[PDB]
Amino acid sequence: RLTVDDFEIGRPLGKGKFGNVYLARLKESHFIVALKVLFKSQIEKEGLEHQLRREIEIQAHLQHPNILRLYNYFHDARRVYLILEYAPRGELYKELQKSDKLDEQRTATIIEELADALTYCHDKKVIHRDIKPENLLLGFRGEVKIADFGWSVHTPSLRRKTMCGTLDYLPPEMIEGRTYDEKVDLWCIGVLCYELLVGYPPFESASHSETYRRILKVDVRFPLSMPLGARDLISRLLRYQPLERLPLAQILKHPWVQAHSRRVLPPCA
Amino acid sequence: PIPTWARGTPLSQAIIHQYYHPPNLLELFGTILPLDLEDIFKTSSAVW
Ligand SMILES: Cc1cc(Nc2cc(N3CCN(C)CC3)nc(Sc3ccc(NC(=O)C4CC4)cc3)n2)[nH]n1
Repeated sequence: RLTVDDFEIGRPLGKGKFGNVYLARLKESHFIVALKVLFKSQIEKEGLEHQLRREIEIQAHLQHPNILRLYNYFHDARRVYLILEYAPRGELYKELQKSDKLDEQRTATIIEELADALTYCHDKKVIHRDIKPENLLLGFRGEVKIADFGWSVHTPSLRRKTMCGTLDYLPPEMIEGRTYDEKVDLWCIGVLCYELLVGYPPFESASHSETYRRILKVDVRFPLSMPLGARDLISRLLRYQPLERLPLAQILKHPWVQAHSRRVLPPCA
Repeated sequence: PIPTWARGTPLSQAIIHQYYHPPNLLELFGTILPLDLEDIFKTSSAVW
């Protein structure tokens, strides 16, 4: 049914940084959305035809309050249009840049929310493979929205080999070229938790090469001011051996997460 | 020139409204149809 003409454009979002993304709303109902416009020529020129399909199928299959919703897509002769959830508080990375770091309560809340979303993802055999601050948007009450699915994969077998993600967040088993499973996501939750509380990622260095070596050695250095409960959580997630890592169900029950999380569920009905 | 609905207090109020009065998304947006790459342009990962 839906086409470009069923929407009124409000304003551009992100100043080109994220492509052609607009605040918009349905003309009839005034329901507010982010409309993302892709030029087919540009998709073909970058040979991203198959990545587009993948991203849409995965996003279509995921309905969770902490996962940015894809309502639908459509296309004309010249363009592909994604109808995405509008996240009105914007980018966590911006929020993080105000204070360069987050308090225990805001961090704990994000951790609980990611462990919940990723429980839902893994139960559907989706591995994200690129959890990090810059992939997260913020809802009306500050609730995390996993917003980028560029490296995501639907794998019933939970067996993959491809190098994916972002240097400071790469898990050791990927760097080692091993077969890996859903536990790559647990590693990234640990890196994220560290970065939100400290202001920088735990394996950061002047070169790609030195970062790789820090990761393989699990060279985590906690500042003295790091709260004790967060230190515990992070050390239990940043494990060399994937199966030794704290599982999502134990993340949710971790005393530090329990104590400091103030997670709210979006209304319904 | 940014439409009046898309900034200031009118956007805030509409955001508040939408958040606490969620609509029926199905009847608003319909089913998501399988992506046909041939029409758009010209493994285990599809077994859900
Ligand atoms: C897709 C999306 C984006 C949003 N919301 C926003 C909101 C936002 N704001 C700017 C800052 N004010 C204070 C709040 C609103 N700035 C951006 S700038 C921006 C634009 C796009 C993306 N991400 C993507 O387009 C990826 C997911 C496909 C991230 C940030 N995006 N809701 N849904």
